[PDB]
Amino acid sequence: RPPVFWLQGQGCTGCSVTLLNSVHPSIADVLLKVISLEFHPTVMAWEGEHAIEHMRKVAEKFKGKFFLVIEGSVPVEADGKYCIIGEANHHEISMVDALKEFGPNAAAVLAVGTCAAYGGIPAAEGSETGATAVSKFLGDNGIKTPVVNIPGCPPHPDWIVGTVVLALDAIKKNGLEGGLAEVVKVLDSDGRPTPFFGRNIHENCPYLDKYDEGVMSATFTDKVGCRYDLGCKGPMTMADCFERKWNGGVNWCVQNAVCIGCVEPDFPDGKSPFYQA
Amino acid sequence: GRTTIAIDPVTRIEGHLKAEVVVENGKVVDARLSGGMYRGFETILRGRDPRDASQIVQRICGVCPTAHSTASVLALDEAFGAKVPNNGRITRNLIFGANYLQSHILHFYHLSAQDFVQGPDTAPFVPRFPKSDLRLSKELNKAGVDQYIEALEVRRICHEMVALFGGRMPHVQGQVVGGATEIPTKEKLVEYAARFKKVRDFVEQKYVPVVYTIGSKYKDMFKVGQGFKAALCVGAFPLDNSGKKHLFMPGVYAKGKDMPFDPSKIKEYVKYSWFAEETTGLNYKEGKTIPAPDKAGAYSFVKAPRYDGLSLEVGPLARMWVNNPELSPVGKKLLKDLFGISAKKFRDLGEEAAFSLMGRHVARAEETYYMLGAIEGWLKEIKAGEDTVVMPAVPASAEGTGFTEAPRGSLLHYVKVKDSKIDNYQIVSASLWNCNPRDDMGQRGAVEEALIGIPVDDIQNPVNVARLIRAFDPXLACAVH
Ligand code: SF4
Ligand code: SF4
Ligand code: FCO
Ligand SMILES: [Cl-]
Ligand SMILES: [Fe+2]
Ligand SMILES: [Kr]
Ligand SMILES: [Kr]
Ligand SMILES: [Kr]
Ligand SMILES: [Kr]
Ligand SMILES: [Kr]
Ligand SMILES: [Kr]
Ligand SMILES: [Kr]
Ligand SMILES: [Kr]
Ligand SMILES: [Kr]
Ligand SMILES: [Kr]
Ligand SMILES: [Kr]
Ligand code: NI
Ligand SMILES: [S]
Repeated sequence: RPPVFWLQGQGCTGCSVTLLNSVHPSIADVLLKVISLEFHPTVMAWEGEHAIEHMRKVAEKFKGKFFLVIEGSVPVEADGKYCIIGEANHHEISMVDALKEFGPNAAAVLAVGTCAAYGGIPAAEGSETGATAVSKFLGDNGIKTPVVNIPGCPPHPDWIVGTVVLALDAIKKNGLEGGLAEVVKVLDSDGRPTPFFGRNIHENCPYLDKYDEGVMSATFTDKVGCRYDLGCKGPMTMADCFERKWNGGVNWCVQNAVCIGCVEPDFPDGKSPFYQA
Repeated sequence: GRTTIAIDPVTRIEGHLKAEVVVENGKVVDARLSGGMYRGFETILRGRDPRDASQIVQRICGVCPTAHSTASVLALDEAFGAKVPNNGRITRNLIFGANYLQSHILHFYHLSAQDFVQGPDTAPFVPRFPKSDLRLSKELNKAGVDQYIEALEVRRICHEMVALFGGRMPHVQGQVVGGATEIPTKEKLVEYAARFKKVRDFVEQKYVPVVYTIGSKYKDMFKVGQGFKAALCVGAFPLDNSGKKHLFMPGVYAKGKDMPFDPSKIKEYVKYSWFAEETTGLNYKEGKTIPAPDKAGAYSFVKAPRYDGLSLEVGPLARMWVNNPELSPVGKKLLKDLFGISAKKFRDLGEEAAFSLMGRHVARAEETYYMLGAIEGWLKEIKAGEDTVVMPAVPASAEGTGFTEAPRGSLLHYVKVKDSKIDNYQIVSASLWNCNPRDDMGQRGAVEEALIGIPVDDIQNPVNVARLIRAFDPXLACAVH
């Protein structure tokens, strides 16, 4: 099982929580049979300078062989002060500091959530933290480590679990940088895996007929019509939520109310207002 | 003598927390809590269609987004002058309630329990402190583990209960201004009730028992963490359409003395937080948020709230204390059987034990039962097919305020509209009441206080510093936003 570090920055802990809802494999199977989770501030036993030290050890042990998960965006302003993650050897660690230390020496970097991938909400209109997406941060610091974006706010568990597998299986088949090249190949222009984000919501919506008829809902609770007038953003969103649906399949966003296109790079500003056409 | 320990990051919480304790004579004597990550939703939200708030503000926290959606729409409701259909009111309580269950199961099993249970021999459950203080038998500990593994599917199910009427979780789509966006069908009220019964059973049979079971091995823990012994509740889960009867009714308790709750006695101090000096002391309706990350002496992104100068605490204990409801069945038994104690209401636990490291864990296990009763009572009240939402008009200029109780304690959103766009939004959230630094008078935050006197026999293994903190169920994302 390859070693995984899970580093939160300007996240809402949403990425982690949606992953705990992965049904098959349940999160327990993921943790015990798929990956070795070596650092995750929210679930792990040890703490503090001890918890960091164990990571630098494993990081130095498996140089080029650990997988680095980033939840939340990277706030560069104020010298990184807007997001401190730890303290070790009496020096405090920004997310900037951490992404520098570990980014270079990773097999790959998984930016999870729309915050990490594209910057999202802490980077939105009204923010003064310089919140930066992972992929942009790394290039702007010379690091060439491969980055895979698994966006969402939050992402569906399957989009994550899904992405881990299809990369380990790309690595089993072809070795490491061989699998990583295969992994980079199945990405659209926004660093997203096309297995999950390769189809549009609208083009596959079941209310598309109501769209073409021009029958729209006037109240949300009216499940008969198309939701465009209420503010659905299916027309410009790329995701397979129409198929797999959410929380074991018990509902999803268009059926329940509207789609806000949470998987897209411009979310939230480009997709707001959420509730007008 | 005086040795300084620093724990950064405090794990098995939500978010970025540094805790600093100074130790002399094998006990904590001073503490300092730092919130190390800031986003500033309070400025980000400015300028937007007010109806955007009901989505943006959930991204504050991924664990308790429905507490935020709920606080938010309540404020918008007031600001828009919307009347929430009776059957919408219930649907909202059913979306929110199901995550209380999810949050509280999550906290104990997957965040705290490892304070008392050795998981398996696979990362991330090792490497851990050598002298951890894990006192459970090989049997009780393997039972502790079997259930953790089980909570993984119970809490996952609670998020399917949420998602039936909310749309998804985390981050519901279903709560909007005017009510809830999907009417419960008979079909899905079963879907919910089926899952609810599986959860009803686990909480009654496994979770509440094992908190007492484990508690009685750690009876010394009811003797520490008392802090200011003051509590706050602001009301949650409305039971009528008038705004009078609520599942939790408001109230304050400070100095053996019960009092009523007056939101205007709320002020947020920032002497020791990285926010511009010129904003300290205001009330939520006049609030401003000006980050000052280089301010000398400040040591947290969490503001310092006080209620009429008091440093209070919030959450299950704080709620269960103010309301003093009748104790659950499973709890009255094992208090007799394992603690040898007789109590019928909550306050029969007394001020010291209730307000203890292990007394809050228990409030949280008792409050969950209380919610099994609230939800079973709402699944009777809900009526399939009846309308849940109204579609109001955006006020050009309006103001509203939403009060509720997040799983971790008192939460409120205040909103000011101008030219039909957000001109001001302010959030006073649960973990802001517990995890705040000192106010301007040097008065410590409720938890900073609770830490005083905590046994650190083993400076190398200060496992109790982190056991106290975890008992409060902290969310430093909710604190800072
Ligand atoms: S606007 Fe929304 S509801 Fe209508 S067809 Fe497109 S995705 Fe479906
Ligand atoms: S349907 Fe749209 S709003 Fe809902 S989870 Fe998918 S991308 Fe996000
Ligand atoms: N529960 C929760 Fe989040 C916190 N603290 C809020 O409010
Ligand atoms: Cl919640
Ligand atoms: Fe605030
Ligand atoms: Kr996780
Ligand atoms: Kr989590
Ligand atoms: Kr596990
Ligand atoms: Kr977990
Ligand atoms: Kr990867
Ligand atoms: Kr994963
Ligand atoms: Kr991976
Ligand atoms: Kr977990
Ligand atoms: Kr455990
Ligand atoms: Kr447990
Ligand atoms: Kr019982
Ligand atoms: Ni929270
Ligand atoms: S939370």
